[PDB]
Amino acid sequence: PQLHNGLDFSAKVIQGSLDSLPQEVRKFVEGNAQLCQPEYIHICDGSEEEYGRLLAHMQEEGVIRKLKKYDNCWLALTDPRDVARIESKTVIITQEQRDTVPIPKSGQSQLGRWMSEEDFEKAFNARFPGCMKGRTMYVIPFSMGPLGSPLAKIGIELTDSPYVVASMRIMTRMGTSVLEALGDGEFIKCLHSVGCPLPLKKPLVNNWACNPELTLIAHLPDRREIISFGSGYGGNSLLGKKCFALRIASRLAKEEGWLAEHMLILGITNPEGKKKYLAAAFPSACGKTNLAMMNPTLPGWKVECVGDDIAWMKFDAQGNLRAINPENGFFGVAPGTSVKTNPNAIKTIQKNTIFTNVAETSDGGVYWEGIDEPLAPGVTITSWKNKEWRPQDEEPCAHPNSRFCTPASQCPIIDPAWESPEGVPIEGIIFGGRRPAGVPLVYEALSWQHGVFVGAAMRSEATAAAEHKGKVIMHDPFAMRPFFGYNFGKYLAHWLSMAHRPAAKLPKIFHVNWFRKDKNGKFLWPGFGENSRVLEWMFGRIEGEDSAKLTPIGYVPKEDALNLKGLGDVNVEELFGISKEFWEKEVEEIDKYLEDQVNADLPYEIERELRALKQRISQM
Ligand SMILES: Nc1nc2c(ncn2[C@@H]2O[C@H](COP(=O)(O)OP(=O)(O)O)[C@@H](O)[C@H]2O)c(=O)[nH]1
Ligand SMILES: [Mn+2]
Ligand SMILES: [Mn+2]
Ligand SMILES: [Mn+2]
Repeated sequence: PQLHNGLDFSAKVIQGSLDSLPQEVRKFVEGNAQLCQPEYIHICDGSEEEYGRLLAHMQEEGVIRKLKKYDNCWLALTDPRDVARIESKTVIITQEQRDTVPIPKSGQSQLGRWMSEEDFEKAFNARFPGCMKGRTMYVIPFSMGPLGSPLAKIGIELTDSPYVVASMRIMTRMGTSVLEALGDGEFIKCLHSVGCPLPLKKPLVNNWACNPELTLIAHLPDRREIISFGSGYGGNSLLGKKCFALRIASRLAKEEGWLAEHMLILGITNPEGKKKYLAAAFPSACGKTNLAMMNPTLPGWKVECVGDDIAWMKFDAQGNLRAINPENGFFGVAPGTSVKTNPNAIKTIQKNTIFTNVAETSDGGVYWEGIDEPLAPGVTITSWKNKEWRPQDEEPCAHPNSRFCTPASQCPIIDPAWESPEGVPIEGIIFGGRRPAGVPLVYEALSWQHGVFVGAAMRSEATAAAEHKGKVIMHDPFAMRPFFGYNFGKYLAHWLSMAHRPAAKLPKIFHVNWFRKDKNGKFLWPGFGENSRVLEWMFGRIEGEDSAKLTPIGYVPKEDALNLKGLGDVNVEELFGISKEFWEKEVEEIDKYLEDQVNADLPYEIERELRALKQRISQM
């Protein structure tokens, strides 16, 4: 016991019991309760009633609105400063700096931000003492991946924001059963605070609590802890998504020998009755969600969805590379999602969905740019800035990074094996980014080493996901630039090593580019549902059909290899053109980038592929 009673927080528990919590679980709660000083402690159980009283509270507090037009849908407008995933204030703390990033040969590193325990201890004590003063601390027990699944991991998130608690219920498997499964096992320690203790010294915008000045998202892989402060928007507050399942998981996978990757997983079936699973890694806002729920334009072809952001993969006993979706919902970009682009999306977000920073229509509906849908006469739109918006203004009605949060189970084309703990065998890996010119529509890798190189050499123009602005093409190897959990050189090594495992069935590797333009500035490829035609060519190359043409960068489709029926007017000349003048400069940037950023931790095989390609391009 104790001498007085300053350490027994039982009297503050409004739901739950610290006596029912596992040993090292209760210590984690009480320790931080002492440090953050919350007014109440709410031990979540994930029940439908709990989710009810949670929404009502947020509504009576002025945080979220009800979209009367649809079944149980809610809007939320955030502070205009807390609108995206802050990549500049995301740090990983390890003892030695090399464990996190390779030491640059010259300038600063682009593959992560490292911070010492000394620097972090000072910044921590300047943020968390008393940050939950007057708020409720929610104890979220959640599971990444199916319960009882092998590659499944359990985490405890503490937060003072009911906006996180509700999202986590959509995005993860959160409740009481997750507590009884953990028992005395190991768990990830997640801590989150909006940084607005009461009384409010800073007036809030749109009733959105957040402290932008002090925002910090820190990772301590050595301690299995994630500590986020100030922000409360998606990737910053859903600690089980980017912080856990990608950064922390990547280090665990390296240690244990599996893979945690920023990739979608889709299964595709052909008219003959054969079905194959593919995985695609694209940067943020570049095509993953639209592709994972694609409505294909080719007859007799079916595409089911397993996940659209994170994949955990590992070689099974038979040498098959199996993958699972550790997430439980979809956290996609709203703008551009219309009945014509992503029709499967429209069928899912119509219920139990939490929209954030999208526009509201006066009849209780949602509206965003590119929705391609006429509104009824007399229907008025309120933008995400909570202002009466007309199409005559320049301000877009919905924020570019505005999101929807819908459960995966509601998807009409949900794969009947996405909850399967055994996973799905992966027979192909797809890379690509937003390349406005130069890169052909699709090509195939020449070997496992070349393929790993293709992903190391990914580049794309700056989209609207982090804080990058302008039409600048930057490097994003494996679409994982903002999510590397350890040294990128050893990351590359970890991938090349999969070729050494016994009886391994390595998948093919492809690179696509939907975003090529002409001299005028027009997309040479329709895309979206028409991308099914490039999936048909990949399905055949996996079966081993001779429809490829060797080129200085990889196998490209033969003449008359693509099912282009229904178009014909498409310019194949410029869509597959491979200019020497372009690739001679591309390798020059890829060379300078790898020599400077990866420096001494660059495996030799990747440099061998760089040389091999540099040569084949000069021989033209
Ligand atoms: N031109 C073209 N644009 C696309 C295609 N797929 C998606 N987009 C655009 O890319 C944006 C983001 O797509 P999304 O799938 O949400 O990217 P994600 O961040 O990987 O999930 C959308 O607003 C679309 O307008 C495509 O095949 N072609
Ligand atoms: Mn997505
Ligand atoms: Mn993502
Ligand atoms: Mn090797």
